[PDB]
Amino acid sequence: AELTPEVLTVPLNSEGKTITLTEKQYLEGKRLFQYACASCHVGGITKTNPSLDLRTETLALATPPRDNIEGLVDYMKNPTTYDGEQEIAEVHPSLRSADIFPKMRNLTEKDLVAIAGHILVEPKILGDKWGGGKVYY
Amino acid sequence: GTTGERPFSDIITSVRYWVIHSITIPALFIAGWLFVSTGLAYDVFGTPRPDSYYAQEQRSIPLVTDRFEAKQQVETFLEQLK
Amino acid sequence: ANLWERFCNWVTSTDNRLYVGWFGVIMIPTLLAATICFVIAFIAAPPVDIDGIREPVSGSLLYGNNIITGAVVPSSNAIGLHFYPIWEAASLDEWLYNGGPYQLIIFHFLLGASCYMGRQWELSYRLGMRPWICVAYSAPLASAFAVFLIYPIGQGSFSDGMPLGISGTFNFMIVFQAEHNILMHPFHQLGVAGVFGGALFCAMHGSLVTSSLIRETTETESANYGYKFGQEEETYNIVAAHGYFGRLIFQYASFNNSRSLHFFLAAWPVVGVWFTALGISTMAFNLNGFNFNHSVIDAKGNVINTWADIINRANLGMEVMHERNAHNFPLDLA
Amino acid sequence: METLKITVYIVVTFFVLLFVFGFLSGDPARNPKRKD
Amino acid sequence: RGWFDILDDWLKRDRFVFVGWSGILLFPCAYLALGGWLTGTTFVTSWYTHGLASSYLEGCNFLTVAVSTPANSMGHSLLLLWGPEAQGDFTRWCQLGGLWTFIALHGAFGLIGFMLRQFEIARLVGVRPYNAIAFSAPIAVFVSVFLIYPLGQSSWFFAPSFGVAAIFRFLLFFQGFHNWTLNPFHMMGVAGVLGGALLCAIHGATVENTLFQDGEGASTFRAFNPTQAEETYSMVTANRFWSQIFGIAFSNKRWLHFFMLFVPVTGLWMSAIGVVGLALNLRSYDFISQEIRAAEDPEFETFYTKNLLLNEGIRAWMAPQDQPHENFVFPEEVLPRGNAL
Amino acid sequence: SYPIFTVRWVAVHTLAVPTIFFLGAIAAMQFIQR
Amino acid sequence: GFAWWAGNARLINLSGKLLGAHVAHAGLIVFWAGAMTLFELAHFIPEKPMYEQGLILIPHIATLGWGVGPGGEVVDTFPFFVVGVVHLISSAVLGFGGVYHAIRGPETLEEYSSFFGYDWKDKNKMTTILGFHLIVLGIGALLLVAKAMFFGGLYDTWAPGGGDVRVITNPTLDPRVIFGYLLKSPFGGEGWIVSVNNLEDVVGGHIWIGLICIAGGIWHILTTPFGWARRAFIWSGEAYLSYSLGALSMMGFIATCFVWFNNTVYPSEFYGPTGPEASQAQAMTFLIRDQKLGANVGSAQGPTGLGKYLMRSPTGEIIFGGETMRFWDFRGPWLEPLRGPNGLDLNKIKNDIQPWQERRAAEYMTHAPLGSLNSVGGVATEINSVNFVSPRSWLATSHFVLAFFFLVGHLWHAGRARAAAAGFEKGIDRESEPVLSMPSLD
Ligand code: CLA
Ligand code: CLA
Ligand code: CLA
Ligand code: CLA
Ligand code: HEC
Ligand SMILES: CC1=C(/C=C/C(C)=C/C=C/C(C)=C/C=C/C=C(C)/C=C/C=C(C)/C=C/C2=C(C)CCCC2(C)C)C(C)(C)CCC1
Ligand SMILES: CC1=C(/C=C/C(C)=C/C=C/C(C)=C/C=C/C=C(C)/C=C/C=C(C)/C=C/C2=C(C)CCCC2(C)C)C(C)(C)CCC1
Ligand SMILES: CC1=C(/C=C/C(C)=C/C=C/C(C)=C/C=C/C=C(C)/C=C/C=C(C)/C=C/C2=C(C)CCCC2(C)C)C(C)(C)CCC1
Ligand SMILES: CCCCCCCCCCCCCCCCCC(=O)O
Ligand code: OEX
Ligand SMILES: [Cl-]
Ligand SMILES: [Cl-]
Repeated sequence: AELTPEVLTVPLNSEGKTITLTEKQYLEGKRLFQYACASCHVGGITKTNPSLDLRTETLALATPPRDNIEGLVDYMKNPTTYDGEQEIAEVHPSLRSADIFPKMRNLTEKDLVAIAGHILVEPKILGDKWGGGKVYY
Repeated sequence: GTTGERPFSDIITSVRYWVIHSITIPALFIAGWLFVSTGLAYDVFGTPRPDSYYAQEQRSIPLVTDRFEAKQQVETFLEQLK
Repeated sequence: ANLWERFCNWVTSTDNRLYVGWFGVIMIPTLLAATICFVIAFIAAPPVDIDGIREPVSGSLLYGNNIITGAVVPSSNAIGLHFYPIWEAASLDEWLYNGGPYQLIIFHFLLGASCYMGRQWELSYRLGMRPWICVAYSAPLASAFAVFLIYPIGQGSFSDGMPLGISGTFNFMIVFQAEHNILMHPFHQLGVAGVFGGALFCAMHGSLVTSSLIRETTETESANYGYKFGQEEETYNIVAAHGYFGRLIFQYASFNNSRSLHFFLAAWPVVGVWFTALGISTMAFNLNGFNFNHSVIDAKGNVINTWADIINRANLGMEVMHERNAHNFPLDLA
Repeated sequence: METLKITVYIVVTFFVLLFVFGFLSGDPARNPKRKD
Repeated sequence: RGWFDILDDWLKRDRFVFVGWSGILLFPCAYLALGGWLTGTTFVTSWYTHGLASSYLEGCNFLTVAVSTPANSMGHSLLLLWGPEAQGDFTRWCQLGGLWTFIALHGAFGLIGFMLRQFEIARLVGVRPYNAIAFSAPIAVFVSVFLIYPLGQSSWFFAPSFGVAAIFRFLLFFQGFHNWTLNPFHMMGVAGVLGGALLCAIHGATVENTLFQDGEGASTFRAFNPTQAEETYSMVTANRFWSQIFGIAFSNKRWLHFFMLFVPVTGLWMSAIGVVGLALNLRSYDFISQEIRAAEDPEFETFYTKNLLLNEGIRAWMAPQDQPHENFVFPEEVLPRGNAL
Repeated sequence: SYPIFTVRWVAVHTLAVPTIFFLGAIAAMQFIQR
Repeated sequence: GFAWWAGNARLINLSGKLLGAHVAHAGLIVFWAGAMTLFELAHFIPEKPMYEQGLILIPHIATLGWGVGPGGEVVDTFPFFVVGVVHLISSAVLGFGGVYHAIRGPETLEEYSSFFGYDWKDKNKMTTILGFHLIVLGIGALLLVAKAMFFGGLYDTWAPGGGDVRVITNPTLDPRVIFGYLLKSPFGGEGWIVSVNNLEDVVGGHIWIGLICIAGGIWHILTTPFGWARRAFIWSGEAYLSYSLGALSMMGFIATCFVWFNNTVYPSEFYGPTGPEASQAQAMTFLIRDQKLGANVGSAQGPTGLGKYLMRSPTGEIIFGGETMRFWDFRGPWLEPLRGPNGLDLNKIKNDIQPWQERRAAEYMTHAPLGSLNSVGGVATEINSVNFVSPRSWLATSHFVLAFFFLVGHLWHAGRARAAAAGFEKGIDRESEPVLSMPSLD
């Protein structure tokens, strides 16, 4: 198998438009995920709140839907709770809160797209493993 | 306590020794290298290349499940990627 | 002829059937205390709440154990690394419930064993010997410090130290493998090499010497009677032994110097065991064995499992089951 | 319990002092060759 | 003085590497077993038998490479290259697990050759054959573990695979499935191996610390001559030392050295027997009296009950991946799990 | 005066020759990328 | 009489070459201090916490006040560069003196100068060299005080407002406090000297030890050992080495425990959370998360009948539940705002947990000091992804190993010194075998 453009093609927005990531993007998003996110989100789970994972199906039910590049980019700038009701920048890394989460300081707009794209691609490769936890290791 | 062979420390301090073996040693290293770099090793031994463990939309292991058709089973798996 | 000099002369006397000495002044009492408490606890102690969850574990023969399953159970997780002598309990009933005997035994035993090592130096000095037998014994002793003290220090609790039991020993090593992947730790690997190799070299040396005993007896008597205690001549023929072994491999892979050979016999197991003691002692601080989990992936990013991943599956089954009522939160951080 | 604690403290101190004073009583000299 | 005696002369000549009649069996088979292992760990996969990468070529390192066992579907096939599974196709032979039987069988015959070599050299040199006798313990372990054990089970698949981590996996299998640590034949083996290591360290240390002063130098090694008739260390001082430290001591150098042979060899023979039992799943798994009480009494808990829950974690969590041919599917809700974890 | 080619010589090259060839192959291997 | 592999034993009575060795070796030590710091700085990235980055020297410097500001934010890296450079340069000076004395200088010193020359058996001269070095060391300890009190202060994790550099103006002089640490039990909730939890006590102890070291340095230059001391010890170079090996061993073990438990002089902002700290932090994290969902964390009975979130310690104190019950002796700046007199105060817990404390607990929980030898972070069953091993695990394990081997070295050389001193380190005299002149045991 290989990392074809189909696997690299992910929704850009709710309206249904899509975008095809380069492999360079995917690899760069993976590295930036490790740098900024994996300490809590290794494998697509959430160590500090296991009830919420990064599986595409969970993100699609989030309010603002997050199963797309735009949703995820926005989340990294102004994260909300799953129902959208409250902003949580104060305890979740985001550009809005890079003062207190300094790893977010050096992140450009295209970095966020890479991070977002990796999150959306990875369950297409690993399936159940991504966000499934130790049961699938 | 010797049996009449030339001492090892005699041999590898010798000029004839190194004159022959500065050729033979790199040449083998290089052969070994090319055995892999050409991809021959994969074909000789049947080892999957990184892109041929699975079909694209597939995550089943191509597991041999028969004793006397095992050889055909593997071939059936190999063609399932071409 | 002064009263204190008389005592000092009895303490260090080389004419006592067992040597006492100054290290022994500490060793005799502390080993007696440990031994007596252990024998009584192994037979009759009631169940001990090892993990502090009010889930008492039966370890003694009288409460339904046999020789293989019995243990003196580690002291309660609720105590941690706090000191729990008898006089800190409201009653002996309380001290028994919380695992006090385990603390008494291991602290006396570690002291007494440490003095055992010193006693070995000490009599070597009084007898005009060379000093380093005690250095060989430091390998086992360091190993006992690891599983009884160092590992409990690093994890925060004597409740995770090795039980004084046969099956408790096994529990310890299973749970160690899931929390530390010790098998994949090179210092455990070296200890296996010290211990397999020590047994190998034990057999080698005993068979090579035994192979080259000089005829001194008839077929109808043990050849052992061909050696007499304190004879000055060697009882085997090391040149015959060297001649066999060097042809079995090749000449320069065999010792012809007895002093080097016996030094090698001493060095190999002692050092592999040092490392394995060091292995336990550093996993006490969670510098764990190699982790190759999902290290091989294919061109798409599928995981390609290796035998390390299979190990991990086993390790998971040990992790999720151990101390099954003791975790409320997702990570077993200690 | 305090009686027991007292006793252990006294027993232990006694043995530790034997040990210290024992080794301060010319221990290097208690060997079979050169005593000094 | 015909051809057999001429060949004998030549096989038995004193050269850097002695050959003998035994060398005809030993040297090919040992070379091939070693060769097969290095070849497979460098170039050969386990994708089609195990679903595993297992060579350097594939990404594995020294700890995770292995020549893995054939697939369970091969049964106990000899998996000859010219046999009916591979049909002379070297490539398919490799992918089917052919190198495992290749190594095991040549290894077996190499061990026979090696032990014959100990017999042959001992006879030519005039010693007694106790080193050959001591080597039976390695042979018994190898045959019991690598050949007898899978022969009682369904296939070679369940034999140990030749690799560092694969063997680690073998140890863990035997805990979860066979409860092998509870086996008194394993326990005597452990006592033999540890007893031998102790004997080794304690005997070397003793000799080195009861040396006679036979030279002026601070390196005491020099002060030995291999031809001297005199014992190089005091058996009498050693005996007094140990009698007074430990209560008993050896007094007979011949018994001492025979004991060093006896202990590790006996220990390994004992464990071989236990493994024979495990070929049949004749395990020391349970204590019936404990299970009867524990079933009736939910407050009864021993280290024995605690380890069986560990064994049960191992079986359910490891079997789908470790036995792919069984197509085990365990949904999350069936996996045994403590709280939180 | 020593012979060149011996039994010893054969045993040595029997092991030495594929060792290096195998070392070459494994060295190339560190540059494979998925 | 020594072999190449015991070759340095040849230097025992060559006081000039032995100076070369000691001084050359000091230069390697200064070199490594220098080079490692420059390496750490070349790799350092300030957006990242130090403990995500493999640093062990930079955190020692930061802890002394240099280069950091409020909360441990790195403000200025130039102090780091300076420390490495100066150490580095200084190692060439030590290297030069070192190889000069070992190769070209006078082989022995005692002919060239009665002052620098020494005989190991000169109990007076040995105590004078010891006394000089004590004084040096006393000066060493005062330099720390001087920094704390006159040249900038020290990093105080406990400073209100997140931690900050703070000048120490009332160092603790009370001997009941200073020497009282020396008398606390090493066991749980006591921790002997590892429990020291404020810079006032740290700085006052160094005043004491500075003076005590100068006093004793002075004492030992003016005295010779009394007769009981003369008869208790072996007087030889190898015996002196063995004494110092014992002490370095003991000291290494102490350091191991220091870096594992102490979050005051090993601030967690820099070194990562302690094991107890991280474990406590997880219980905090899920207490916070669950209370936000509506759980009443004080009345929640867990599966064992013990509280799921909160329980009592054996002496009554309200503490976190689950396995971290073992870790209730932990104290840290993010947690103490919740402690009332009876332990964790349930009304503060319901009302006064701050975002910054939620952040800190999550961060410490997810940076617990568990990791693989190839630096995969987390429990041993975790997948690859996070490249992390806590500085505290690196520093604890390394120094436990060195402490261990230095105890073995102490036994080696102490035993050998005793035997050489008595004349049987080379073996038993065949013609005078002590045992053959004793009666038999039976
Ligand atoms: C920190 C490590 C260390 C140090 C400082 C020393 C120091 C010393 N050793 Mg020991 N030794 C060591 C490790 C060390 N050794 C180890 C590991 C071994 C085992 C292999 C030995 C084995 C050993 C033996 C067998 C002997 C010594 C001897 C000596 C002394 C004399 C050396 C001599 O004449 O050589 C001469 C060597 C040279 C002329 C070669 C060049 C060496 C120079 C110094 C290299 C420096 C390079 C450096 C980059 C220069 C920078 C210069 C700049 C700062 C100006 C010297 C004091 C000898 C002794 O005791 O004499 C009585 C001796 O017999 N040593
Ligand atoms: C503790 C280490 C040490 C010791 C004990 C000695 C001892 C000695 N040296 Mg060596 N030496 C050392 C280090 C050491 N040196 C270093 C580091 C270098 C290179 C810089 C040298 C280079 C050297 C040479 C080139 C020669 C000697 C000579 C001598 C002898 C005569 C000393 C004399 O007359 O000066 C009296 C003392 C002084 C002039 C010192 C002045 C005050 C000093 C410089 C300041 C104090 C330093 C301070 C405490 C710490 C450094 C600061 C740093 C922390 C930033 C004496 C045996 C001579 C010899 O063997 O005779 C042929 C000789 O020719 N030495
Ligand atoms: C001897 C007592 C002593 C103690 C307990 C400490 C303790 C401490 N020091 Mg201080 N320090 C000392 C001496 C001491 N230091 C001296 C002499 C100097 C000058 C060389 C310094 C210079 C210094 C600096 C520059 C810094 C510290 C730092 C620290 C702290 C962290 C380092 C650490 O964990 O070391 C743990 C301590 C030890 C391993 C020493 C234990 C010694 C044992 C208890 C006694 C051994 C006795 C010995 C065997 C001799 C016996 C003689 C015999 C006749 C009986 C820690 C609180 C750091 C700090 O405070 O940061 C703010 C720091 O940056 N210290
Ligand atoms: C490196 C540090 C060092 C070293 C190596 C020495 C070495 C020596 N000192 Mg000096 N000393 C030092 C520092 C040092 N001193 C300092 C700083 C002072 C000032 C207080 C002194 C004050 C001093 C005096 C006043 C005397 C010595 C004496 C001696 C000699 C005998 C030592 C002895 O018997 O110890 C062995 C120690 C004992 C037998 C008893 C020690 C009891 C301790 C407190 C028990 C603690 C044990 C416990 C496990 C450790 C944990 C810590 C504990 C306190 C809680 C010896 C040459 C004696 C001598 O001959 O002087 C001429 C003497 O009378 N020293
Ligand atoms: C690195 C920049 C990242 C990225 C891209 C994300 N995270 Fe986190 N995460 C954490 C917690 C506690 C939650 C739940 C918050 C809540 O709802 O209360 C989250 C949630 C997310 C989501 C949404 C998941 C969903 O199903 O909607 C996403 C897309 C996300 N995160 C991305 C905890 C942490 C961390 C602990 C300190 C850190 C670090 C990160 N997250 C980092 C990142
Ligand atoms: C199988 C087979 C066969 C055979 C084969 C063979 C015979 C092979 C061989 C091969 C070989 C023969 C190989 C080898 C290789 C080797 C190697 C690969 C090695 C390596 C090593 C190393 C790596 C080392 C290193 C080191 C270290 C690491 C440390 C210490 C030091 C040293 C240096 C040692 C045939 C043909 C019959 C056919 C069928 C099949
Ligand atoms: C004796 C001896 C020995 C040893 C020796 C020694 C150990 C030495 C030392 C030495 C040393 C110890 C050295 C040092 C050196 C150093 C140097 C020489 C440095 C320099 C520096 C520089 C040049 C700098 C620069 C810089 C800067 C300034 C900035 C930053 C960057 C840089 C880094 C570039 C031996 C064993 C071998 C042998 C025998 C004898
Ligand atoms: C700084 C500081 C501090 C303080 C400290 C101190 C003040 C110290 C002290 C310490 C000390 C003060 C110590 C001591 C020690 C001692 C010892 C270590 C001892 C030794 C001993 C011995 C070794 C002995 C021996 C012997 C015997 C017993 C018998 C006879 C013989 C002999 C001699 C061998 C604190 C913590 C607050 C905080 C932080 C900082
Ligand atoms: C004493 C025992 C020696 C036997 C060694 C085995 C001989 C070497 C075997 C070489 C076999 C290659 C033949 C494979 C091709 C067979 C084609 C087919 O299946 O019909
Ligand atoms: O105690 Mn015995 O065990 Ca070492 O982790 Mn946590 O804690 Mn419990 O859990 Mn897994
Ligand atoms: Cl358990
Ligand atoms: Cl928990």
